[PDB]
This record gives sequence, C-alpha cells and structure tokens, in this order.
Amino acid sequence: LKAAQKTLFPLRSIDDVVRLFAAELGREEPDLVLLSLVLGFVEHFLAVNRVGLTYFPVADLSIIAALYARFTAQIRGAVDLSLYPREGGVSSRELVKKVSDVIWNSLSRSYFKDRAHIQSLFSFITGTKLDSSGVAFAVVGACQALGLRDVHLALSEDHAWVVFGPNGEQTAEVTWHGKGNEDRRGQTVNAGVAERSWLYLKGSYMRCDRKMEVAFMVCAINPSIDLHTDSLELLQLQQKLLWLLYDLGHLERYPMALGNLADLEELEPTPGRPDPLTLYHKGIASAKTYYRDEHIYPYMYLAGYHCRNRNVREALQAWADTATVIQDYNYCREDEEIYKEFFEVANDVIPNLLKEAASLLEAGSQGSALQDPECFAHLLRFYDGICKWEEGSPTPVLHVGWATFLVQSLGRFEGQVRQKVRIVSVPPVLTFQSEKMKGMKELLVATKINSSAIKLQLTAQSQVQMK
Ligand SMILES: CNc1nc(NC2CCN(Cc3ccc4c(cc(C#N)n4C[C@H](C)N4CCN(S(C)(=O)=O)CC4)c3C)CC2)c2cc(CC(F)(F)F)sc2n1
Repeated sequence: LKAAQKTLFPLRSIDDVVRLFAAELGREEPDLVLLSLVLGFVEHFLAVNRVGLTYFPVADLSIIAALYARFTAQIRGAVDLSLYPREGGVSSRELVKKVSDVIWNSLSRSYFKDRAHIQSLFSFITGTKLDSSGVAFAVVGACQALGLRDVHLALSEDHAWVVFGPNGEQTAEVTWHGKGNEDRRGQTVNAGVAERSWLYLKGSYMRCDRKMEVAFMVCAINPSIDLHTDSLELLQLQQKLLWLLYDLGHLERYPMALGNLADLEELEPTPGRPDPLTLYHKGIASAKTYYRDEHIYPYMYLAGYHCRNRNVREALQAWADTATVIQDYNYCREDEEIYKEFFEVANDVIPNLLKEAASLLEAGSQGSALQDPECFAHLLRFYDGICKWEEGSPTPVLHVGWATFLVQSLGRFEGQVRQKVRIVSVPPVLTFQSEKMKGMKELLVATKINSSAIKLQLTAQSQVQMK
C-alpha cells in the first residue's frame, strides 16, 4: 500500500469506510484489493461472527495491510510476468488464463459454492473460498495488482468474465457458471453472443471500468445474518456507498445497482434523496441508454416494488415489459435462472396477487385491476412475450403446468372486462407478436373460458385423450 492509502486507518465506523471509498475513488485507479479486503473484513465481523461486537469492527491498518500482503505475495509469486511479454500496454490471453488458474488452484477442493459471504478477497485469503462471480472479481483484482490496467470485469445478469487486450476487445471466461456443467475456461464469449442467449445479453453486457468494479463489490455486500435477519450496519454501509457512487456518476451504466439502491431506500429512506420509484426508472433508463434495452432485471426490480405495494396495474405493466425484452432472445441451455423468474411470476406471484384482488373485489373495491381492461392487456402482453421467446429457441419454455395457471388467471377477469381489449393485427389496444397468442385471441374474450382449448393452444398439444 502507498502512504496516502493508509492515513484514514483505523476505520472505526461506517462513515470511516465511506471516507476510504471516497478517497480511493478520487485516486487515479481505486485499489480493488484494498477495498474488497476492507468490505470482507467488516462483513465477516457484522454478519458471519458478531461475537464481541459493540458498535463496529475496527479495521486496524496492521490487520488490513497483512491481508493485503498475503494477497499480493500469492499473486506476484505465482504469476511471472516476464514469461508473458506485454506488447502495447495490453495483456495476452495466456496471461489472463494464468491469473485465472492461480485463483482457481488456490481454492479449497470441496465447499458449498452457494454459501453467503464468500464473495470477497477476505473470503479468498482467510477461507480459500469464492463464489462464481467472486472468482472473476478476484482475477480482475489480481490483474490490477500486477499492473495490468487493461483487464476489466464483464457482467451479464447471471454471469461474469473478463475483457482485456487491444481496445479492450477480447473476452475470456475465467470462472464457472451454474453447476459447472460446461466450462469454456479461457475461451471467448462469442458463441454465447451469437446464439442470442440471455446469459450473454446479445453482447449488451456490462464492460466495467475500475469505478464500476467498485460498484460491483458494493452490490456484492451480503447483509444477511441468517434467513430471517439482516445486519442493519451492513444495509446502511451498502446504502451509503451506493449513494457515494451515484453522486460521483459511477452508477450511470449499472442498471441493477440503481435497483439495489431503490430497494434500500424503500426499506429506510434517506432525507433529501429521490424516491424508490425514481430510482427504479433511472435503472430502466440506464438499460435503454447503454444496453439497447436488452436487460430483464431493471423491470423485475420495478415490478417487485409494485407487487410488494399491491399496485397490481403497475406490477402487471412492469412484468409485461420484462416479457417484451425476453421475446427477442433464444431460450438456451444455461438461461435457467431467468426461466425460473418468469415461472415464479406466472405460476405463483401473479396467481397470489389476482386471488387477493378477487377477494377485495368481492368486498367492494373500486379501481380494481380485475375491472381494468388495461390490466388484462398487460397480462396478455406478458404471456405473448414468453410465447415469442420460445419461438425458434433450441429448448421449449411452455408446458401444461403453465396452462393451468393461465386459465385460472384469465378467469379472474369477467368477460365484460376481457371483451374491452382490442387485439389488432400487424399489419386498450394490444398487438401480439407470438403465433401462440394470435391463435388464442378469440378464446381470450369469450364469456366462458374454454380451458381445454386454451391448454391445447398454449402447449401446442396435438391430441386429446383417446377413450
Ligand atoms: C445489484 N447489482 C447486481 N445484481 C445482480 N443480480 C441481482 C438480480 C436481482 N436479484 C434480486 C431479485 C430476484 C428476483 C426478483 C427480483 C424482482 C422480482 C420481481 N418481480 N423478482 C422475481 C421474484 C419471483 N420475486 C417476485 C416477488 N417479489 S416480492 C415478494 O418482493 O414481491 C420477490 C421477488 C429481484 C430484485 C438480486 C441479485 C447481478 C448479477 C451479476 C452477474 C454475476 F455473475 F456477477 F453474478 S452482476 C450483478 N449486479
């Protein structure tokens, strides 16, 4: 560490950690290794082991500098730069692979790879454990420590890798995804881009600078103590650090970070700040501006907020927007995480919401989503996008389990409401993009819902029971 990096120690409070991040973010290049070690230290003593806690776990320079020295020694010792000449101030694929191998080979042979609190360089050093995206971050921090200014973190909505090389144009896989089913470690991401999978976002993934890599580690803070309890101290630290990054402009290209900040503000609003809704909409605006509106989670963040607040109209609208994004992807083998999200929304969340709305309608609610044809249109647009998604995909999406819930959900709206939606062809008003929903149009607006016909149309089940 440089002398100027050490003057704020010891860190005795949340605000002292914020000052450290402010100082680093004002430097030429913030020190990723220093910052991740500090966050992991304070997370360990606020969420993993709170024995002896009286206010805040004091981070002494001697402790942090020793951890820092362990990391930099491990990397500099195992990676000999002389073997990998750098032509052009840029790194080679072999060098990036070597750094990835060094991180990988340091990890415990067996552990639960989905645990909490294994995201930081603190976990790497003290526990020899990292989660999937934690390995990618560690590769980037190791590269920074080695002076490899061109190596940066790349992020989709469910995976992480690195960019590097001439113009920062090369990609390399450096960690596992999911079960570790495939690998492609060391290869480009271009096959996944070319297949139009959600996992690689059609190439509209995040290419971090150093400041966005700091935002990533802040988003990566895990306040959870257990399944029922969060650390207030860590929630506050994450919130204050996210506001710092926001004010400095470093969340401009980070949609999900804005959703995280909005969620924190909902829990505990900061005087004189934008409201959660404004922040969710900035997240969506970031995705439209920088990522061709090809991201799903900005709309999911918004929908969840509306769901929690029982704004059924606005929740349905946001979900219909999630589907309007997914429809221009192919559903591929490693996209299971976003299938799980759509599944739970269609087959659990929406049914719960509409069941409650039905009871409230019985009790005399006015302005009910169930009496609003625009709400029925949103529901139909949601299913349309899912059906369009499935078109031309190498693996199907829909099955009869989905059909039971679609029929139930349609039935929550009376015929007099459903009949008000106008479904218009290309070449409330809605246009369907999917052939499935186009074929379902007359069934949707009929006084009595034909369940079996709907099932057949949604699943493209050819035949009905013989006997
Ligand atoms: C913040 N930075 C960041 N975050 C990353 N990933 C985040 C993606 C969002 N999740 C939280 C999450 C999960 C599911 C969500 C939602 C929202 C919805 C909806 N509807 N849904 C659907 C589900 C079914 N329900 C709906 C009902 N609600 S409720 C009870 O509240 O009403 C709960 C959630 C959210 C917000 C947290 C993690 C990532 C990932 C990266 C790639 C890599 F590899 F690094 F991991 S970078 C990154 N950055």
